[PDB]
Amino acid sequence: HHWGYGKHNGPEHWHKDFPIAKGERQSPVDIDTHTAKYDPSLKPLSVSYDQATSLRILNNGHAFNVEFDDSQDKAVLKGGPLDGTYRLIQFHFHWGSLDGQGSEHTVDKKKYAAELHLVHWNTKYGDFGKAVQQPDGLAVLGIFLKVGSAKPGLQKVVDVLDSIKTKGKSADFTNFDPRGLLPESLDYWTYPGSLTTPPLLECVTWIVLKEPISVSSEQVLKFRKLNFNGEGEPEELMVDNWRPAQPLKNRQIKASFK
Ligand SMILES: Cc1cccc(C(=O)[SeH])c1
Ligand SMILES: Cc1cccc(C(=O)[SeH])c1
Ligand SMILES: [Zn+2]
Repeated sequence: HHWGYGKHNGPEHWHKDFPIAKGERQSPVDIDTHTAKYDPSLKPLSVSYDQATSLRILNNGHAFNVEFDDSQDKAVLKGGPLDGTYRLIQFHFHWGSLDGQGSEHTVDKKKYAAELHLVHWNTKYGDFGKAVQQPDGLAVLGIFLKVGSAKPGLQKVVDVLDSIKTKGKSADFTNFDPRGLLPESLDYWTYPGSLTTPPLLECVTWIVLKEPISVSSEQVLKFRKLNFNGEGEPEELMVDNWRPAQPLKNRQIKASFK
């Protein structure tokens, strides 16, 4: 009876196995754009993905991860609110059954169709497993998806999904360039939070970009053909793999822009 996104194992149940679900810095949150304060002391983000080495795509039963070689400083996130150098390990999405829901963060209560998470770990902690035990261990770059024009740089991801339909399936996924998933502007909001899935560890500096990327209805329809189940198990579409907004508590969301 493992955690998931169903009636019987979804976000309202997670606190029984993961009591930090009711913690002081849980994610996601609603971003109240009028309350977020411009912090003129933040720096421009530095997103340096030129040397990225993608390896593999995995359906883990909750989402799909595009995994990177993080055994060297290749693809790194620095600057903005961050102290030091954060190495890209994987990206994944959260998405809806319908275009009107799917994002985890909201903006003035607006839900986007999906949300991309580019996961990075602080290299001062040596490995990802050590980094998730630290309050500044991860930096996740969150990018909203709206449905309109296709995103050409997403199509290589879309077109491999039929090969990882079910939980535990993986496929080689080399030479994928995550720069093709970024919007034009790196204006962002930032706050201290958590993983949005179990184990819900409070180890994340969130950096949520203001500008969404546009994807086509056909692109997101292909996300929605994935399965939560394993091969040879009843088909359960992988949709609505998002956690709703959690209490902000004693936190401030800072803006990089006026
Ligand atoms: C996950 C999955 C299964 C079967 C077909 C598709 C298409 O892209 Se069409 C995707
Ligand atoms: C379980 C886990 C590990 C690393 C990152 C996440 C998210 O971005 Se949500 C979740
Ligand atoms: Zn995520």
